[PDB]
Amino acid sequence: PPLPDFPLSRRGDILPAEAERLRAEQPVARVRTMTGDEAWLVSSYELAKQVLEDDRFSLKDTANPGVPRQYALTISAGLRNAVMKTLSPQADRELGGWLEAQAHQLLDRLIEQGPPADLRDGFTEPYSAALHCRLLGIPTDDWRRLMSGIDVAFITSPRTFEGSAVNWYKDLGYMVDRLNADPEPTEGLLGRFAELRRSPDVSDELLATVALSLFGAGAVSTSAFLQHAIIALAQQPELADRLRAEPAVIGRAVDELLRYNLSIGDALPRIALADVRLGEVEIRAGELVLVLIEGANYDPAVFPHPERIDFDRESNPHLAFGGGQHFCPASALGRTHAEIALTALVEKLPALRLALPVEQLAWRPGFIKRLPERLPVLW
Amino acid sequence: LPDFPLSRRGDILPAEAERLRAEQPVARVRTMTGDEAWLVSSYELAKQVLEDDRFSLKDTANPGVPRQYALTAGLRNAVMKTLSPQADRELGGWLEAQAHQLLDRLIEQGPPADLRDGFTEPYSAALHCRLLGIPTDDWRRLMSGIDVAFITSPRTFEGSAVNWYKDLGYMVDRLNADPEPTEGLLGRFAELRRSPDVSDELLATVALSLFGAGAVSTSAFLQHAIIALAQQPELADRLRAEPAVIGRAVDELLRYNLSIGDALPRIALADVRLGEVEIRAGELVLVLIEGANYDPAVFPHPERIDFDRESNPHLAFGGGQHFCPASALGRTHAEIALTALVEKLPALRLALPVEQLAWRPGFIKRLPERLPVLW
Ligand code: HEM
Ligand code: HEM
Ligand SMILES: Nc1ncnc2[nH]cnc12
Ligand SMILES: Nc1ncnc2[nH]cnc12
Repeated sequence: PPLPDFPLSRRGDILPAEAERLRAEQPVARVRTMTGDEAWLVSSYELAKQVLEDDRFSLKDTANPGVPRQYALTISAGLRNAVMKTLSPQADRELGGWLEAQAHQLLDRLIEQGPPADLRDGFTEPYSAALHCRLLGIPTDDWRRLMSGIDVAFITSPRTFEGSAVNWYKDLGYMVDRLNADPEPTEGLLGRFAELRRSPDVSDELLATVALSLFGAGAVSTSAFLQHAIIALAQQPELADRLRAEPAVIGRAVDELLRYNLSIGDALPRIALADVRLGEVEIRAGELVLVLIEGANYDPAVFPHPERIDFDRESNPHLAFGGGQHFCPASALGRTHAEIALTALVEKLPALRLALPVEQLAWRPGFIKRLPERLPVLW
Repeated sequence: LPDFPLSRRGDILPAEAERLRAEQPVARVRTMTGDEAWLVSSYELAKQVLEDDRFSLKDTANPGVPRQYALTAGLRNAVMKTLSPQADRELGGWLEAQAHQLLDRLIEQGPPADLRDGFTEPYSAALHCRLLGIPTDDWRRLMSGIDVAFITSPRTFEGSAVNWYKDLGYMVDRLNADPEPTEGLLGRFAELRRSPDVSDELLATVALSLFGAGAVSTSAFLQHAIIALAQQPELADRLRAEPAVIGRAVDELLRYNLSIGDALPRIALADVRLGEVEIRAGELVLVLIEGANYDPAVFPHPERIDFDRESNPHLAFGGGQHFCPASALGRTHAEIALTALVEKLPALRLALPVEQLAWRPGFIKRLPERLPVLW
């Protein structure tokens, strides 16, 4: 038979039809990823939340040689604490007001130049960069170069491409350099890392690998989610009116946008460490399982009228940060990051709308996120 | 009815235009507005429309004529003296300076880099800022308005006018700066209104639509030039071995380039027999440059970049009355860029398979969204 292809659609302003048809007809389906390998696409909420919590489905092993891949790869010590005190909003008391300031300078720059403007280049991208620069404790001077490296880092490619490794070691280098500076870094994950290799009980390259992969994962995540948040806010201006009128609903509203957003454009991958029956399908050890977040978060068995943005849902047990052992360790930084972004957004640009019909946004191909290459708006 | 636009993928000639030219060099097509149009796709018939004044360009912007996409005095002296090769004695060395900083910046950081944001875009803005005598300070804002100005839409869209009047406003400001502008088309403009024998609106209009057309035409072309050099390294080796062949190369590259994503529009004023087709007065005629510049009747083995062609009378700069008044600048801008490129990054190559470059939709030009290269 002909197998379904994965990924589904770079267009992210409606749920792809295919996601719905899969979850309905075959919530576990053998699909053909872009590398040519075959994997199992889990597209319903019950079975998705199962794979994320069942630890016989491993993440680490997706990086092993010769296991099947959805796309080619592009890349222990008590460091955990340094990470987790970096990822608590309660370990940077100043974070919230600073981000509020960041978001307002960016927006005031745009207001002074006047509409239209690209909200990716002029807002989501410098903003997502500034937060992660603070998280690492590096200056926001090279944010364009840094976000540019992300443009290569999270390319999704059928085969391995040179330049992914050159790009890796290029920014690996930049990180190692911020870390070994002559006024040695205090402040930030890097500041926490310097203190760490002075204590008496880990390589600089390993240290930089963490700061990099962290700066990469969160910037690309929060900038993509923020653009999808914004497109929602422009297409459905009633939602902005809701926030201007009722500032307190910002968190629940971000919570729904998280569920509704189509910024994730790969699936969450796992390798089966043992035969498991999942649904009506015997999955064999060593096969690949791809957890399709939008399939789960649009599942009508758990969320009524999933196609409709709704801030007043009784219950919202969505999977936008994943589940299980590998849940996002920055869920709240993400959440905080977006709430402040958007509260500022609706105060400053209350007339916010797209500069042209939605159908004519350019959706980026070949990337880990679905995102519009430019986000032109009016206000 | 066949459909126009042809393809957003600009790394080969769209197989369709080859079928069109071979079978119907003047075929009726369906534009994205849903209007109907005559697509002229062979060299001889393309040249015919471009030199037959009865095929009008101005009347393409007329109300309620058919459209391929939504619309978005003593001045001749000021313009042509700004676009003339021998009118900025230092322009050449300054461009090479720009080219060299931009490339040196990228060598400092290391590969990979994006030659669009990092090279073609600033370079093209730098040239046109100087052309207008304004600082390059806000080139990103300037270039970002190009991103909206030259969108190709089925219907009109609120945001082409706001974007126009936003950037019109910027040019008026530069013009009316209290340290009045000396130098540049703008410095040529202040002088024009202190003469004894034309409004501030129209004056910024000209300066804007010039910065518009030139920066977008030259940045998109340049990136196609680069893609060519990266994919066919032997061509770089040639420009290093024989630097003087840069002129011929920019000419072949111009013939070969696919940056132009629309066709050139005209409105027939009277009925004309063009080819075997009777075009009625008031119908729309779209000249497809890529069809003509790849016509094998005129260019032997058109698919193959050739720096050593005996003759190369291409139409990359148009033809006829409306031939690009800046061909020479264009050529100079491209020659300097590419000389600097093969000397600075001699290993220049794409970071990833060409088939994966993201080609921009819905724009007057075909361009990669990013142009990642290694060296
Ligand atoms: C709104 C933005 C965000 C979204 C939508 C998001 C969502 C996710 C999801 C779904 C995963 C995949 C884990 C899995 O395979 O189950 C993940 C993991 C991860 N992301 Fe996020 N995240 C966001 C914010 C951030 C931020 C701000 C950072 C960086 C500081 C970050 C760091 C990480 C890390 C380190 C992991 C790996 C977790 C593990 O393997 O244990 N992300 N995030
Ligand atoms: C990369 C180089 C360039 C290319 C490929 C190019 C090519 C063309 C083409 C094909 C046309 C259309 C002619 C027609 O409709 O018949 C044109 C005209 C024009 N372009 Fe370019 N050009 C380039 C650079 C420039 C520059 C640097 C400027 C000026 C700043 C410029 C300004 C214009 C103007 C004003 C026209 C209209 C001519 C008229 O209506 O009389 N372009 N160009
Ligand atoms: N590879 C990935 N896929 C989806 N969401 C992510 N968030 C962080 N990394 C991710
Ligand atoms: N609208 C346009 N179409 C094609 N080539 C151009 N060069 C400058 N403007 C152009």
